[PDB]
Formats: sequence, C-alpha cells, structure tokens
Amino acid sequence: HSNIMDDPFIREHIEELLRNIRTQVLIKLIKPYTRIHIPFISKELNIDVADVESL
Amino acid sequence: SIDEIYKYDKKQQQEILAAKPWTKDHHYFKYCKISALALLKMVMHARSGGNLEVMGLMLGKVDGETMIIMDSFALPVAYEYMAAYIENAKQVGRLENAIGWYHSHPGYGCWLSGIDVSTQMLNQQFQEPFVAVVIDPTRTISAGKVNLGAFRTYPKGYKPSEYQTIPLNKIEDFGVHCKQYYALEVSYFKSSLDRKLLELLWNKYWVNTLSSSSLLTNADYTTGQVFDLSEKLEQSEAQLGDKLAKATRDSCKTTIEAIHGLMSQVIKDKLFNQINI
Amino acid sequence: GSVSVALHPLVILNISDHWIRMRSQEGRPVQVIGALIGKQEGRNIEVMNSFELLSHTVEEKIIIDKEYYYTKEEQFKQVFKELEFLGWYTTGGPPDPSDIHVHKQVCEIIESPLFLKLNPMTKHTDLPVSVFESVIDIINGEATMLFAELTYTLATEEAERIGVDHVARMTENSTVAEHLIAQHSAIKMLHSRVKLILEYVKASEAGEVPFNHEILREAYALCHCLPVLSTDKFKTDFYDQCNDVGLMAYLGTITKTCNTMNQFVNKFNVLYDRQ
Amino acid sequence: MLIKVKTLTGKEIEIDIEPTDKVERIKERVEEKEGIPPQQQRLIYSGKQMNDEKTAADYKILGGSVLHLVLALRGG
Amino acid sequence: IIRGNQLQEFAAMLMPHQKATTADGSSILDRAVIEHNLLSASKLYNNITFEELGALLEIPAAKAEKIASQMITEGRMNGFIDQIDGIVHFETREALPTWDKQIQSLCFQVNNLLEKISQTAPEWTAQAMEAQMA
Ligand SMILES: CC(C)n1nc(C(F)F)cc1C(=O)Nc1ccc([C@H]2[C@@H](O)CCCc3cncn32)c(-c2ccccc2)c1
Ligand SMILES: [Zn+2]
Repeated sequence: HSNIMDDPFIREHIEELLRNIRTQVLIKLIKPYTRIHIPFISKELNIDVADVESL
Repeated sequence: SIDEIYKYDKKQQQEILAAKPWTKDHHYFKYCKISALALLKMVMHARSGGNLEVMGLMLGKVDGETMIIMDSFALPVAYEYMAAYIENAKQVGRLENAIGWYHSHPGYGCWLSGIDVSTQMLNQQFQEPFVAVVIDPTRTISAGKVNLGAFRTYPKGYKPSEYQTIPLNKIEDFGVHCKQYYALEVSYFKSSLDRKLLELLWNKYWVNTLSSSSLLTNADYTTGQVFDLSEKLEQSEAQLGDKLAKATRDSCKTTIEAIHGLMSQVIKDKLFNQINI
Repeated sequence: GSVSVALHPLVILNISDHWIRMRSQEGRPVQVIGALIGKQEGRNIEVMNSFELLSHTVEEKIIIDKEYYYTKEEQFKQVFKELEFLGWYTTGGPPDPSDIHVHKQVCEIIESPLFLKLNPMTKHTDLPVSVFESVIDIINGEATMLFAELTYTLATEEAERIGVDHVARMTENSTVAEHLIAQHSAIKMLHSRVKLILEYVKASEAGEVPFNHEILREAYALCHCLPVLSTDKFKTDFYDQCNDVGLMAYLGTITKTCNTMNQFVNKFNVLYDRQ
Repeated sequence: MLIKVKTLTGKEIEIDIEPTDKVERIKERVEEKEGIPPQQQRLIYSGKQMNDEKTAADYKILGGSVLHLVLALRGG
Repeated sequence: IIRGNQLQEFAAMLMPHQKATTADGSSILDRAVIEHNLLSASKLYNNITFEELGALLEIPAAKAEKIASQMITEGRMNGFIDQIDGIVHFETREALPTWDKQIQSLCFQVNNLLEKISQTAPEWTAQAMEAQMA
C-alpha cells in the first residue's frame, strides 16, 4: 500500500485496474456455460452480487 | 455410335485457326466441353494440394462456338521447371495441341483474380484460342458437386454473381475484376462406348448413394443460390417495370435439387425405417 | 488383403481414353502398351495415374523403345514426388506370348512388374479384371514363365469418388429419371445381396450347406439392426426436412406461375389493346 | 538459316536468320512477326530454355529447327 | 477410465518430485488421471450430472465442475455446462447424420456377411447370383 497506492498517478488508475482483470476472469469463467448463477460468479470475482449485475 | 469428338482432323483445325472467326465478334466462345479424363485429373490435382494452389495446362480443340477439352497435364509448380515441363505438350504423340490452363482456388470461390485476368488477357492476345478453368477443390469436396470455372476474358479497351460465397476477404477483388471476363456454359461430354461401359465402377460403390446425407451436405450452396436468386428476381422486376426467364430457370434447378434430395431421403426411409416395425 | 493389389479408377479411364484415341486415329482398334506407377509399401501395390509409353508394335514384334520411358521418368518425377514405376497395361483378351516377351523386357527395368490387360471388347456384366501379374515360375531348362492371376481391389479417394460420380449418370430423359435410375441400381444391388444372404439362410435351414454357427448369428444381428433410427426425434427431424423442402417447392412453383403469367400478359397486350 | 517457331497452341511462324545471329535477334524477329515483347517471351529447344547470351553455335540445324515459344509474365 | 486399483503400482516408479501435492490434497499423478477420466468419459456419455460425475471420478462436486469447466475454454474438451440443473453436456448427434452412418454400417454388415458366405462355400456361392437375376 505504501509502494503502489501512494502517488496520485497510480492511485487514480487503480480503479481502471481491478475491473479489467475482473472482466477477463468473468469472460473466461462464463465461456463453457449456457446457464450460470450470478451468486456463483460473485464468489469467483470476490465482489458483491449487486456489483456482479452492474459489471 | 455418336462419338465423333475424337479423330482429330488436322485440315479442319488449321482451316478454323487460319480463318480466325473470333477476331470479329468478341462473344464467339460460349460453350466449354470438358472430358471425363480432364475432370478426373483436374480434380485429383486440385485436391492433391489441399489448401495449397495447383496449376497446369489442358489440351483440346475448337469446333465452331464450342471448345472441347480432351486431356490435361499438371505442372511441377514460375522457375525454369514449368517451362521445361511445358515441352511435354509437343514431346508426346498427341494431336490435341493445347487449349488452355487450369488452376485451383482452395476455398476462394471460383472467380478470376486480377493477376489471373491479366495472364488470360496476355494468353488470348498472343495465343488466340485460350480458356481459363478456376475449379475449387474445397467446395466440391464439402458439397459433393463439382463447380466449374471456364472464365474467358474480354480484350483490352473493350466494354460490353454465381458463386458469391467469399465472406469478407477476397470479395473486394471480385468486385473490381468482374466485368473483365465472362463465364462459359460447361457441358460435359462422355465418349460413350468404352467409358460408358466402364462406368459400372460407380455402381460398385452403392453405399455412398444409399446413404448420401444430402440437403445438409450442400445447405450453404442452396442458401447462396437463393441469395443470388433474390436479386436476380429483383433485377427482373426492375427491368419489367429476358431476366425473368433466367431467374425462373435458376429457381427451377434449385427446387429440383431440393426435391431430388427429399426423394432420396424418402426412398431411404421406406427402405430402412419402414422394415420390421 | 491376401495379395494387396489396389487399383485406382483413374487408371481404367486413362487406358480407355488411350484406346479410344488410338482407335479413332488409326481407324481400327489397336493394341496399346502403358506403364502403371504407384506406391509400394512392401506388400501393397496401389496403382495410380498411368502414362502413355507408346514404344513400338511393329509387325508381330515389340521393340525396346524404353529410352522414351527413361526420358518420361524424370518428367513424371517432377509432378509425382512419391510415385515409382510398378508395371504396364495392355488392351486385349487372354495373355499372349507377345505379352510374355514384353513382360520379359519390362523385368529389365523393375524387379516386380505387373501386367494389366483391360479388355474393351468384353460383353459380360462384371468388370474386366485388371492385372494378371505373376511371381514368375521357374522350371529346369527354359523358364517358360506364366501369369498367376491374383485378386484386385478398387480403393479410391474422395476426389476420385466425386469425379466418378459426376461422370456417372447424375444431375430428353428428364432429370427425375436420371436421378431415380442411380437409386434404382443401388437398391437393386442391395436387394441382390440381401436376397443371396436369404438364400444362404434357407439353404442352411434345409440342409444343402453345412451349419455355420457364426454366419447365422451375424444374419440375426443384421435382421435385428434393420429398423434403423425409429426414434421420435428422427421423425421430427424428417418431418421438418420434408416441410422445408415443401416450402422450397412452393417458392418456385410460384416463380414459374409468375413467369407464365408474365408471358400471358405480354401476349395479351399485343392482341387486344393495340397501344 | 530459316527456322520455325511454334507456340503452345500450335501457331507456326517462319523467321529467317544467319548463323551468327543472337537470341535477342530471334526475339526481335518474333516481335516484328506478331508483337510479343522480348522480356515477355521464352524460347525452348530440345526441352531446355535458351540462355540469353549465346549465338546459336550449338543450335546448328541447317534445316529449320523447330523452336518452342512460351508466353510468361514480366520477371516471372 | 483408469481406476485407483491400477495406479498404485505406477506411483512406485514415479520420481520423488513427481509425487508433489498441488495444494489441494491431490498428487500430480491423481490430477492428470482425473482429467484423463473426464475426457474419456465424454465419449461414453452424452450428458452427466455433477453428483454422478463425482461418484465416478471421486471428488464429488466441489472440483468436478471446476475441472470440467477448466478443460473447456482451453480446447482440451468439447462441451457446455448448465449450472442450474447441474448437467455437463458433452456431445450430441443430430439424428439425421446419425441415420446415414447407421445405414452405412448396415450396408457394411451385408458386405462382410457376403464375404463369409463365399469363403465357406465357394462352389455354392458361385452358381447362386447368376441365376438369381435371371
Ligand atoms: C499457363 C501458365 C504457364 N501461365 N501463362 C501465363 C502467361 F503469362 F503466359 C501466366 C501463367 C501463370 O502461371 N499464371 C499464374 C498467375 C497467378 C497464379 C497465382 C498467384 O496469383 C498467387 C496467388 C494464388 C492465385 C490465384 N489465382 C492465381 N494465383 C498462378 C498459380 C496458381 C496456382 C498455383 C501456382 C501458380 C499462376
Ligand atoms: Zn486464381
């Protein structure tokens, strides 16, 4: 936290990250599924069920 | 006894070559009669390269408005090898001379490319009787029917659709080089006698015929045919307010193919499914 | 396989075209000599595309013009990387002493030569049987080698199959009849096979042939397999296909009716209302 | 002396030369006969392509040798 | 499908570093054998439930689905997973294409049986078909 999230040039863009990686995990996870559970996705993405729907 | 396609008459060929009747009218040649051996060897060479491209020469003669092809020999390939192999045409004992060249389009439809049309222009300019065959190996393998590509071109500085399946890539090349060549109606001739007798080896298969799996083998072919028929009919309507006859003929052939497939399926169902019920 | 000979249908068409061209050129039928090439895998023949090898047929004797074949060797090697000389073909009936002499000449080039004798004047149903090749019989004194016929197979690739199907009757005699004759022939030969199997079963039942416990078991399995795909999903798919073809026929009967109506109105506009 | 060149289709042209004439002279003669540029044209004798620098010393025929003309694209 | 009754011997000749655990209680040996069992079971099954997939491959439900989805998205295994009903669909036949291949197998049985008849009784077979057509 004191080596990455310190300067404003990286703290501001930390929001763009932790979302692209979550998108790539989500895309690969739903690849072999025809019907998947949203709460199941939340436990894999480590985010809330409401946030899964927004993503 | 019909036949009469063989027995190369030298005097008539020299007379028709010296007369040069195709110089006056540009649309002289309209019918291309490929032989059984020509097709067999052409398709075998086309499939003997897989996705790679093959090319060779095809020998034959000219009679009136028809161009008859009797034989075809492959080529090793642009280097000296092809030119050295070209001497085969005059080295063997055969009176058919050379009439054109065939080359394969593995998965790129049947049209003529820009370099292809330029080579055909040159060949027609300095070798008057010449035709280009653009058969497709992948399509005949997948659909089970041979698609022909007799595509004689127009002369330079002169001004006067069927296999439109190229999805994205080469369709641009199709559009620019489209009015530079005109297709030839391909009408196959069987020598009868010996070959008609020996065609019983087809009957020896008897299993691919009894289980043909039609109507799904060439489903994309029929969808493309209907797609072409749609704007053929739209052009017929625009002219009307005879292209309508051509559109009707195309619809009749497509429908006949579909009903033939259905008849085969019904025959198979009666033969196999309706037994021991 | 017991003798591992596999002929390709392209060779037969090659020989037929050669014979027909020579017959037309010289007026009368004439004996021809060729050269079968192919791939050898120890015990495999696998004949493929053949070339002319005209040689000579002078009077009653065949001269050794095989230098032309030697020149053709490097020529055909340029387009056929994995193909080598295997034998030669001819047109005629039973083997002749001239065939023996030509075979002796050919054995100079290759150690294991074949001898195809495609007969074009045959008038009997089954195809002329290709090659009568031999292992060469040796006896004390003169060799006096003969030919010991061994069986052949008609293995073919997919491109050859499609080409042969296209040359065969497929789409004055109407397209319906041409399409139906192929099915008639296929069903006829299948019916002949099934009828002969039934005849064997009846013969075993009566007692003409010895009871083979395995042939009748295979026949029982074949009978049990006879109702092919009788599922409810197969019926649904078949009815879907039939309905699709019916709609495709309706669209096109409509087109033909429109064309005929257009012709009728064209003829009607120049007969009654002259404007 | 007076040789004949045939194309693949079989068209024959009769061109007259001298023993010391070059192959470029052959190509120019064919140009004056039909109009084929020399760089878009290849000459074959006895199944071997002629080199573009040898003055027909081994091609001595004295009786009108038959030459083979093959059209080819510029530079392959 | 390789069971656990034929794998104890193979672990004997394995090198010691090849017996390492993958932080899940499963050795390397019994991780490529459950993937192999899953791929092999795709050929004997049209669709299998999660519970029965774990009753055949051990590892009942926690990682049976995870391995199944891991083999897919990599091209190693063809199929799709319906998590609501807990069924893994492997590969299905479209009825009509199956009809053609079943017909071909039926015709091949006729040809194979034809050879057997001729082999056993060449004399009886020969005279049979000639008079049959006439
Ligand atoms: C008849 C032969 C000897 N020939 N004569 C003359 C003429 F100049 F005399 C000219 C020629 C001659 O080889 N042309 C030619 C041109 C282009 C291609 C390739 C080229 O574009 C590359 C992309 C693929 C392609 C799709 N369609 C044509 N091609 C080929 C060719 C086709 C198949 C295999 C090998 C070569 C031959
Ligand atoms: Zn091309």
